[PDB]
Amino acid sequence: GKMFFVDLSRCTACRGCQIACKQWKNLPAEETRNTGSHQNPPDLSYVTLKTVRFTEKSRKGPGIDWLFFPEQCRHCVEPPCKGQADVDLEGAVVKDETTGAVLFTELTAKVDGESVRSACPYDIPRIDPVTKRLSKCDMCNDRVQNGLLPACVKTCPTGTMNFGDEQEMLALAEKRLAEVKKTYPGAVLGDPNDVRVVYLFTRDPKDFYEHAVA
Amino acid sequence: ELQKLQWAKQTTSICCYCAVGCGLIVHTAKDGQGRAVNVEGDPDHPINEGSLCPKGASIFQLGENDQRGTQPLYRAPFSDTWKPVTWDFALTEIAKRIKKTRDASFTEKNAAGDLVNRTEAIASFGSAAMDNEECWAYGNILRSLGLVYIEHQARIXHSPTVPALAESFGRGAMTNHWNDLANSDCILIMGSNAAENHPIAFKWVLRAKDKGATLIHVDPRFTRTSARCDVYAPIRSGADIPFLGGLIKYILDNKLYFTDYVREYTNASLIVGEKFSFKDGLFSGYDAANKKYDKSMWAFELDANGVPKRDPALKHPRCVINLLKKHYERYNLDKVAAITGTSKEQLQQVYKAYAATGKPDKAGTIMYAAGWTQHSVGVQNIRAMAMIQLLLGNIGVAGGGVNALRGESNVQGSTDQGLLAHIWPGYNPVPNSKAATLELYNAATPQSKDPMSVNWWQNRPKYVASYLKALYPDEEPAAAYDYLPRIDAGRKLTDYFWLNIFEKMDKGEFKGLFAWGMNPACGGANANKNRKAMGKLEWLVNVNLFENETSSFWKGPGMNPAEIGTEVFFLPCCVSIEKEGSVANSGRWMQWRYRGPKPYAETKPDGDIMLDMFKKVRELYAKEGGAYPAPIAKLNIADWEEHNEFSPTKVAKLMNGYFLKDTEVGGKQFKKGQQVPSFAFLTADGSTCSGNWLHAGSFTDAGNLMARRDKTQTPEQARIGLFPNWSFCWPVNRRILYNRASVDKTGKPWNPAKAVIEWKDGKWVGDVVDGGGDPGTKHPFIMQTHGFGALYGPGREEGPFPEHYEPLECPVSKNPFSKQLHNPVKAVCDPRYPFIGTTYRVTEHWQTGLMTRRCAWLVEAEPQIFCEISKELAKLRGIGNGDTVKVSSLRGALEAVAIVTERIRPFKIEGVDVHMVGLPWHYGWMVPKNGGDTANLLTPSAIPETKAFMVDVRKV
Ligand SMILES: Nc1nc2c(c(=O)[nH]1)N[C@H]1C(S)=C(S)[C@@H](COP(=O)(O)OP(=O)(O)OC[C@H]3O[C@@H](n4cnc5c(=O)[nH]c(N)nc54)[C@H](O)[C@@H]3O)O[C@H]1N2
Ligand SMILES: Nc1nc2c(c(=O)[nH]1)N[C@H]1C(S)=C(S)[C@@H](COP(=O)(O)OP(=O)(O)OC[C@H]3O[C@@H](n4cnc5c(=O)[nH]c(N)nc54)[C@H](O)[C@@H]3O)O[C@H]1N2
Ligand code: SF4
Ligand code: SF4
Ligand code: SF4
Ligand code: SF4
Ligand SMILES: [Cl-]
Ligand SMILES: [Cl-]
Ligand SMILES: [S]
Ligand SMILES: [W+6]
Repeated sequence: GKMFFVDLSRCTACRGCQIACKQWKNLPAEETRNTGSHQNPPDLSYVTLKTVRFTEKSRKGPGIDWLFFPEQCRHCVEPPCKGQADVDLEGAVVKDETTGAVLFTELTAKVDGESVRSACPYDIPRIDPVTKRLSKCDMCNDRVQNGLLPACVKTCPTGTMNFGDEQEMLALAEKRLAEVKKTYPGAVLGDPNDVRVVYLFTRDPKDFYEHAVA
Repeated sequence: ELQKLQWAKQTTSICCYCAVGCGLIVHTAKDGQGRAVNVEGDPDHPINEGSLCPKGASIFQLGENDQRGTQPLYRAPFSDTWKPVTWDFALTEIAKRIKKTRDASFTEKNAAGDLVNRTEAIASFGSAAMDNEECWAYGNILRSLGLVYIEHQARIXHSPTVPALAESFGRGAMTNHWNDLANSDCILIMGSNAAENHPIAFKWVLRAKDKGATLIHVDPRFTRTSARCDVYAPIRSGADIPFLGGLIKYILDNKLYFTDYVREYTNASLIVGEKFSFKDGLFSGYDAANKKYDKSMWAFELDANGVPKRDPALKHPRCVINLLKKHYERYNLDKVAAITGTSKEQLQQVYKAYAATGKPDKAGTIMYAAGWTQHSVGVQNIRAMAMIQLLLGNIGVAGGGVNALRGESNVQGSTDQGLLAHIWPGYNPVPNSKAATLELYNAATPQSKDPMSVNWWQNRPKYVASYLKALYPDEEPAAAYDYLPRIDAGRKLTDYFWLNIFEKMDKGEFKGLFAWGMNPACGGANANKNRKAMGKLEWLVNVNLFENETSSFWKGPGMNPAEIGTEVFFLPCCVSIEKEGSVANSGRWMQWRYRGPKPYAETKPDGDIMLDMFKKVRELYAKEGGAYPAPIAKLNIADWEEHNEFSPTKVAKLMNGYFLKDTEVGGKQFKKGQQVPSFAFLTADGSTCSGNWLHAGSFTDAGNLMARRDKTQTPEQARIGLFPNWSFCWPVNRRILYNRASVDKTGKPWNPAKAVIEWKDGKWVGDVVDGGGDPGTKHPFIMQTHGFGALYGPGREEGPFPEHYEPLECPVSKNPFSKQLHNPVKAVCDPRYPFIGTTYRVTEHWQTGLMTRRCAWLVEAEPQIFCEISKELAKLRGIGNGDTVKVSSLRGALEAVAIVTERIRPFKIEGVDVHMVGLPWHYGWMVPKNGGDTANLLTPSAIPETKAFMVDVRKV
């Protein structure tokens, strides 16, 4: 019954959310190098549930369109990753009836993780090269059940990150798409009837990232 | 229940990074008895509302960090390793080196035979990162030992702001506060990258846009800030005064000024003396010999009372407004567009968007920091913006102000405690050698014969006396005045500041340096000169969280420990969440934070380190005697400690101050020992003490107002976000400074939907009124001698009006506004170095990176030093995105990853393309691996020139 509404017309790429994901779960940092981008880590991994993707797009006149994409599992209303794993060992991937969270369990070490990733139209699942566990955003289902905002949402200072009941979050996305279209005429909602993380893009979702939308 | 937090005590804290002052919640193991288990944002905090940028968000990893110092370390002369040692060893041995150097070097009288009672063989750096009580105690310790070379961050950050805004409005501080940004109708961010460098500010800037504001970024680079602004406008480095000059001409030409505001509240109507002139780039009173001006030549024509003359009709051609109209007529769009490299169309759009706030019921604000303060312009640059804000009636109003964004969490407070060489706490000047008595000191304060000019600084004698009583409660103030050291009257005031301390150090004219919560081996410009220069110290005290490029300069790049004879003590201080006290944010909000965990290992609060160190100096003097001991013996440290440790609470109460006796003041009776309720009840006669008159009203009999966490608001308060019951700001909880200017002469707001104050049933309602008195009875700028917002500023070295003098020496050969190219009050420009280097910040790192280079999540995001270049300079030098590059200059060279980006574009200067290359100064050699060294290997030390310096860039 819960939805994130992520208004990318408000993102400063401050990367609060990225750090706050790790601090809450006490995840480790990757070995990183600068390869000619601010972006880092360069991709999701077993230890990185969220990264902010930076894309520079040319525009006529001064400046650029600098597209910011803080990427996480979309918590699909119809989880393709479950469907894929449920026919190898049922229970490795679960849906919380309460929140709508899609959660990967310890039993994902006993499936074709690799083929659970392929089923994911958003290329989200990541594999531990040791335990063969699958990791991804778990919606801070911990905190939500206790009636806390997820860490990435409470930390965001711009109004980009928003969370709550589907009805209220859909209503808000609807209303906010209308106001944002005044500044960014080509603004669209990502897969807004399929997912529980509804991104507002300022333009073609595919400019933000190859797998932004299904 | 969340298992992570279930058995942890929860306390509130305040971010230990930038001056937004974000609220934290800390969770400490064993209900207080263990380590911190969690740090995230405080959801009830009215500034951040629970949100944190990645610096605040990662504070858990800063605190619970296994790379942190555990115990003092000792480095022996010519040694090549540390030896771990006791507190008692390092402190007693330190107390010795202090007494040795002092007794040896202490001077009772200068060459001229004037009493000075000081030592010039010890200098101190730091710090804007200690608590306010630690800053205030630190300062008073350094001054009892007779130091004059006392400095911190503030001098490079915002030393142009304090005089520019003090000249303009009568105070140096940010005029409004962070929440008030949401009330603006137009937001101009110029010389600031606030979305990266004050990230939670963008909560309020974007709420301003939600309510119909235009957001404007004027920057030579396209940033994370630019991406969320309505207007991005590029400006070549140092062309800001031409830009603000055009805007001033645009506002006058188009009659967009707020006429009544200008007539009544600015000096628009004052008549300037006939001695005032400007021609071909030089004001009158110029002396070409000394490259200096005779400011007397600029004075106002006075009436026979001593009061400057006024033509309220604004007709007299020597009216300020008429002289201003005349001065800025040379700043037309063609000249301005040519030099800024901003199109005429874009200048017109920005000018129209911003001058529209000239409307009484519209407010525009400027946000700036180091893009302005670290250029040569700087002061005249900030003066221009202040003058625009007075023309538009933007000062004193909700959504208006000059929002000078302070840097470090307590740089406002460290400045307020006088951790610069020219000021005591409360901005009372350090007496010079000619100020031979307290009476003389007090005689220097200018007076006004205008019955409508409040002229508040005339109360200075009460503040200075109350101060001397706080340090020396058993001495008469006039006697206490001889204990504290004085600077030479005959001497350039800058000869005591940061840049000169490094010059003096490199000529070995210092024995001892305190590097207290600063990392100069990375922070100071021309790092290679400084790293060498620090070798010529006899001893070094570094107080920090982690071992660093300063503590360990002696084993740095191309340094041989054996050669290097400097004795180094390394004292590990605790993190913000491990101690109690207050930090003062940019908004002047003085906010109380609490201990979460106990100090890691054997680390101590700075308050315990420096107090104990001084106790070891005191008893060393008491057993051995030595140079003029009274100032050290007599100092009242009893009031600073409780249960054998530094007491934040006690120190705070002394800073507020209390009655030393039964006293009647302002027709109230007060009992001995009662806390002073406000600076309005301080006395010059020794009835009262107060370590800082600004703090008077902060910790009253009512309690510690800095620790309030009350969101109660009247409709009018809540409409503009004053939050008067959340914590306390100086002076006396006046959230928006100069708010008397926000109302007409009947006491009605210019913009009733956003009133700051309003006159209702014989009283001011809303904010605390900035100066008592009925509507229309007082000039609104009460710290000003004359009472007015100054368009014309006859106390400024470069002239009473900002004028464009080219900051960029090398690539610019002619001035479109005069025949004075450069500033009439030495850069080689070697052609081997054809590009303009600039240094600046990213969201993820902090200052030299001493702190953030030790947090794995911050290195993860930003692991290495990078060099940002245009596609044009990439194509020209044959550099690919991600290639390793060598950036070099006369001062040094380094390696960096190329970020080729359209976010940089070449400047168009005098027919030719000039390429600008950008570096972060977040990197140093200690940590992490492959991270890189400071960008300050490249910068010169000629407040230094870090935003424009000549480099070459080559592929490796
Ligand atoms: N993340 C982070 N935040 C910080 C800090 C930090 O180290 N890291 N440090 C804090 C401190 S101590 C301070 S003083 C502040 C400083 O905060 P900022 O002033 O934002 O600091 P910078 O990023 O150095 O410079 C700001 C902008 O000025 C631009 N600029 C350069 N030259 C010019 C010029 O001639 N004109 C104009 N108009 N713009 C110019 C640069 O391109 C840059 O985008 O930030 C504080 N906050
Ligand atoms: N090239 C270039 N150089 C610059 C700048 C630039 O933009 N470009 N910026 C300039 C400016 S604006 C400034 S302010 C200076 C700042 O330069 P510095 O202040 O010299 O830099 P840091 O040491 O990183 O500043 C924060 C320090 O506070 C320490 N600290 C944190 N908490 C505590 C505490 O409780 N106690 C103590 N004792 N220390 C603590 C941290 O460990 C860290 O060392 O650098 C200047 N240098
Ligand atoms: S909802 Fe929780 S797990 Fe998912 S990205 Fe945000 S902080 Fe990480
Ligand atoms: S985004 Fe992918 S991993 Fe996440 S719920 Fe959807 S299919 Fe599953
Ligand atoms: S915390 Fe918010 S504003 Fe910052 S990068 Fe994440 S989503 Fe964007
Ligand atoms: S660094 Fe500044 S903006 Fe970021 S959390 Fe700390 S106070 Fe807030
Ligand atoms: Cl000064
Ligand atoms: Cl508001
Ligand atoms: S600062
Ligand atoms: W600074």
